[PDB]
Amino acid sequence: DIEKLCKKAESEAREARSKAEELRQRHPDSQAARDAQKLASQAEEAVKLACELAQEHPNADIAKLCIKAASEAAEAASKAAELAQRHPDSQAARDAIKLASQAAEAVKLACELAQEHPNADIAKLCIKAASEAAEAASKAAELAQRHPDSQAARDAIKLASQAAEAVKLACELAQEHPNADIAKKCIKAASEAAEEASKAAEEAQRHPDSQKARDEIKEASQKAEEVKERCER
Repeated sequence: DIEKLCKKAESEAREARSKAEELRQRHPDSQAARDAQKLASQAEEAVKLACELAQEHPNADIAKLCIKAASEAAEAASKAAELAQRHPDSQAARDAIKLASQAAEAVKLACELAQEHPNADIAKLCIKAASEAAEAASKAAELAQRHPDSQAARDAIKLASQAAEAVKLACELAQEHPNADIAKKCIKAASEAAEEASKAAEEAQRHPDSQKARDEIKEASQKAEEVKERCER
């Protein structure tokens, strides 16, 4: 069962890598192409780490959670790369690539934390937060593909990036203090930020001019900035 999950994750990572390779082949010295290469590398790394964790902890919840997270990260990578293919010389595409990179990094960090502390609830919290960050990245990329030059897409990408950064920081804090209440508070807050990012992106996908989507983006952004402001130590 776990094997097939790892295979699926691997396949998605391969999709991301294929798109990155297409970009690199078409325009080698392009910033977006190189960024996409690095992104594909990070997706592959996340998947590799997840599968390794699966080897270290057979049929453990932590393992399948990590594999699913890595799959989400690879999916986000693929979507960002595709956005880059559909819009060359586009700053939004580069920002989406960077976003997918941040999500990948968050998943990698959550997997490392899980490898260090497999039986800590903070590990599951961090994996969940990382997964939600990846999902938010995917939805922001979807929105950007659906409405390329829209304010909604840009704001969604920015918000998803902020949420990814917040999850990253909370996971670092958790790595420093795995038993600390503050680490749990931070990772839950970052999780909420990512969730709201996803919700807002979903709102804006259907209704790009949704004022509710904009308000949710505001709120989620303020939450992410608060997390990044409070969870440095």
